Amino acid sequence: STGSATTTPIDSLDDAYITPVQIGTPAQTLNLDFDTGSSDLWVFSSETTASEVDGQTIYTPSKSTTAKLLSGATWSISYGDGSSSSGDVYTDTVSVGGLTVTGQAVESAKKVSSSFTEDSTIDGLLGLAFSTLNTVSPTQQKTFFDNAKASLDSPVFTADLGYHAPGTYNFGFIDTTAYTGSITYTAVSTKQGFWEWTSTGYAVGSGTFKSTSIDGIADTGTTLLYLPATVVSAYWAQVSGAKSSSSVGGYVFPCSATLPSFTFGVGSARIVIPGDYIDFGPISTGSSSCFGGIQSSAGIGINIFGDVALKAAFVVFNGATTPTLGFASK
Repeated sequence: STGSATTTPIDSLDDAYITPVQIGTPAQTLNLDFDTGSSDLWVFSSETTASEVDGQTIYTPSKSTTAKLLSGATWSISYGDGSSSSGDVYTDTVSVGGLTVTGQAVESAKKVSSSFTEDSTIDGLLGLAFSTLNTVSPTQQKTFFDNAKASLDSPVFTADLGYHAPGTYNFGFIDTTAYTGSITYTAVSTKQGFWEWTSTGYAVGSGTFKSTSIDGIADTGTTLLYLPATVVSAYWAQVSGAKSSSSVGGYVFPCSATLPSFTFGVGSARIVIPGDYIDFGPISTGSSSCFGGIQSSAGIGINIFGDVALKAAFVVFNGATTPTLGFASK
């Protein structure tokens, strides 16, 4: 089998992407944030504290003839931005782009933190990291991809995120019309539960490539590109007036600037992030200070190849017995 679904930016900055997902019988369609950095499929629901729902579409398990309470199971998750959610668990039928999994764990939120409530466009998350990170207790549950894998034509999914435009998540096949050149594959460590890999270096604008190993994760659920302080300083030093602001929480730059590109290495191959992809707009409405799309990882503990990086590429998440990642230009 295969599936193919369009993913759409939630706003004019590409802060995140939503993909429609059918849950239950009859289908209830929710728009979920596909997140290769986590491993829980959780939804706003009829169980979510009413004051914490503000415009999201909810899953109502009592209206699904295929929903079953997973007795005793609870979940609770916290994300790198400090947001969080928790609740109980149902199994139900879940379909993405025509690919159907029966018995998928659908984690129903009883509580969500303020940032989720405040984002009316995201009805939940669909995790695509390794199932060892799933938070369901006392019986850990599998991701949608892990459950679908055996049925897929090939044990892969691909992320083709757009810049200020829709893109595509495909399951079970590699669309050879969706990228240019060849796909360069690179080794993955699953030891931390992430799609963790090592970039071979970077360049800033038209500058020379610096060969240096950068371990990090391919994370569709993180907006920005978080890299070591040395690399980020080298980038922003090429932008007149750019500075790190403790009050804002990162590097800012004059909105009048034209930003240089940023290149990252994948083996001997190179992915170029255009300068425009690094502009996240005014720090507050009407400001002439703009927020940068490349930020230091120094306070995180891991480097994160988030959407800023991934949307410059066609990305293969290869879930073969030994997983690997593939990157192509597009």
